[PDB]
Amino acid sequence: MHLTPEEKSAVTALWGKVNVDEVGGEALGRLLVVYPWTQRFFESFGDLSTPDAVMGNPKVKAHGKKVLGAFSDGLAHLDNLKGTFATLSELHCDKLHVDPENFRLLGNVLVCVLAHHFGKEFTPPVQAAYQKVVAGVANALAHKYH
Amino acid sequence: MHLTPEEKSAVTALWGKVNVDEVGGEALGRLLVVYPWTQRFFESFGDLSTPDAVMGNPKVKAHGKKVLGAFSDGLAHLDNLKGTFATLSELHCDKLHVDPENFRLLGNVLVCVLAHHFGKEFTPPVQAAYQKVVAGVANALAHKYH
Amino acid sequence: MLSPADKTNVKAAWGKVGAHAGEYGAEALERMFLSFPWTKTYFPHFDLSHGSAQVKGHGKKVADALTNAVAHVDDMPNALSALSDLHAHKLRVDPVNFKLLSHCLLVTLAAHLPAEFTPAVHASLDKFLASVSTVLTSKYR
Amino acid sequence: MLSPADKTNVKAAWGKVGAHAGEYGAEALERMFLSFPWTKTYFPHFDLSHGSAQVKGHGKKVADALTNAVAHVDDMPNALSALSDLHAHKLRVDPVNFKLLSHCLLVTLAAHLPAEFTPAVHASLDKFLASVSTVLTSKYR
Ligand code: HEM
Ligand code: HEM
Ligand code: HEM
Ligand code: HEM
Repeated sequence: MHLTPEEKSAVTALWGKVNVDEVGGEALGRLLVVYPWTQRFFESFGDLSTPDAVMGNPKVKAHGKKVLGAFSDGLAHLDNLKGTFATLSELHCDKLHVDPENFRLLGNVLVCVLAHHFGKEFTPPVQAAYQKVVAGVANALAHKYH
Repeated sequence: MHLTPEEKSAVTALWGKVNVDEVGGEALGRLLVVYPWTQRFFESFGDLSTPDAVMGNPKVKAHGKKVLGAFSDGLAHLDNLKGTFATLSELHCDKLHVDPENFRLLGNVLVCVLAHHFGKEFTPPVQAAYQKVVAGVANALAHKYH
Repeated sequence: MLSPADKTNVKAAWGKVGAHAGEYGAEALERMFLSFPWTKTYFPHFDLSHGSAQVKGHGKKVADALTNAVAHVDDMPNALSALSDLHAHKLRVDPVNFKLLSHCLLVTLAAHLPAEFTPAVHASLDKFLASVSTVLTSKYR
Repeated sequence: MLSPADKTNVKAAWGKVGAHAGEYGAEALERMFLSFPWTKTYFPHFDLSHGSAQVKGHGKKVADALTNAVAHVDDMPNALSALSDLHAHKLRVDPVNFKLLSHCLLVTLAAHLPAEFTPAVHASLDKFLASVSTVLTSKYR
């Protein structure tokens, strides 16, 4: 996408403080709790019946970590998200059949998680920068659908 | 945007049969009837109180014609909608304050109007091509918002 | 909220659809799969090629449900109760897709009812499809 | 539909908001204008710079309305009747923007209620804001 250098440095700085494994597990878990229809892709994962079951489910945590790790790696290529995520885009379409609306939901939950985590440090300008990034990633992941 | 040559020729062929003034008046009128909150920009236009008043309102017809004419001219530059609509994009943001969601609503109403007009000639593949075009135009018009 | 006039408009239009309801249902689906390819992610188990029996069959089911909703327009939540359970707990289609199908249904009706699809009827039908969509997504959470 | 548990969660969270409701309302607005610039098209008559009295004033009004909705969560349509008339017939804000403000309100709450903003409360709050949004857009057509 297009971030101003001050937006880019805002995103970069905050992300250096993120425990990717922890935030990943939290974001995926909250996605499954707040928007329960997203559970549709994960019934191989065990008990998802209550909020506590979802948040404590080890498969959810593991997958959350895998997703946010790939997300992390994309922050290093903000200039070319589409190229970075082309293969994953294809995979999510052809093999996993994930409606790309899910990427948008996850992006918004991730922003809530960052806000919860960082409190007042997650200022309105920083949120704005992260919104552009998550929209960009969702875009990039949806790009090769057909 | 990106149309296959068969999509491009489908769009082009159908459009050669459109009375731009008539379809323009119809599409804008139906926008104002089906989504009445869009009337917010037009209270300078007179009586918009009933469907018949809206569809017969001469200012609505005139504006519809102006809008679809610009749309028409954009069909000639499908390769570079953003460049074609940059000035209008700016105008709609800075001076007219039109929420770009309105462009999407109009695009969908325009597709309904074409379907109503052309009946069975407006096949599923032709609709698909037009959906890409109206999304592209909405995009192009929203591009310079800030 | 459907006004009495909206209900009259929907019954009139759907009345004229009559026996073609199933054929129109299939056409709307095909329009949706071509115009909004992301919707195909919910049908990986179907042959989505043109004229496929699976799509025609599904189109007929969708159409019959809408017929049921028109017949019970004053009591839709009850009439569609089993269908809202099915979409909420089983199918779990993201709510945004309901809009997409609604639009394609509207386009299909427009293409087949030249005389019936007046501005006022268009408005009533869009309202009606939004209400059906709201009921079908009622129990998602 | 808000379950009793959802209502308990919303009352608890909003309770902790208490007296800061107005300040949080303004922050949510500012977040919305920066993250989703298209929403500024509804406020051309405001000074939208940081700390502007107009935004603070408006934030307080938004917050008081939400406070009113929490107090009358069993009877929201009635409680917000004047506000739904106002948005439907006067302001005519496109319904998509309600989502955007709801998200920014959620972010604001998350940033200020570290202990309260559990997964279950998050879910209840999102549901609640969606219900408020539904009521405020009820009379648009
Ligand atoms: C930030 C956005 C996302 C990114 C970066 C991402 C990335 C990934 C990666 C790296 C994998 C592993 C691929 C492999 O094995 O080769 C994966 C798998 C998968 N993802 Fe996504 N993903 C994202 C969002 C989502 C969302 C929102 C959902 C659905 C709610 C989803 C559902 C899945 C599923 C079901 C798999 C398969 C897991 C398995 O085999 O057990 N992903 N994703
Ligand atoms: C296909 C999308 C659209 C295109 C191509 C378009 C194009 C135009 C053009 C050519 C003008 C005249 C500009 C000038 O005077 O220099 C205009 C004006 C205007 N448009 Fe758009 N427009 C579109 C959609 C919309 C929508 C959906 C709305 C709101 C519902 C809207 C609201 C207005 C208004 C209020 C004006 C000012 C009219 C006046 O001064 O009386 N337009 N547009
Ligand atoms: C107007 C709204 C809709 C109506 C009235 C409707 C109605 C139905 C009905 C009657 C069934 C068959 C249930 C049965 O077997 O007993 C069904 C199944 C299904 N629907 Fe919905 N539906 C609607 C919207 C959607 C949308 C938007 C999607 C996805 C884009 C969708 C995806 C499905 C799928 C995947 C099935 C299962 C098909 C199968 O496995 O055979 N539906 N729907
Ligand atoms: C949670 C949803 C919202 C609530 C509870 C809410 C509440 C209110 C209230 C209490 C007022 C003041 C009414 C009065 O003066 O008596 C108002 C005005 C207004 N609202 Fe809404 N609102 C909401 C969403 C929105 C959204 C999403 C937008 C646009 C993005 C918006 C735009 C406006 C505008 C333009 C005014 C007029 C401000 C002025 O001229 O001073 N509202 N709202």
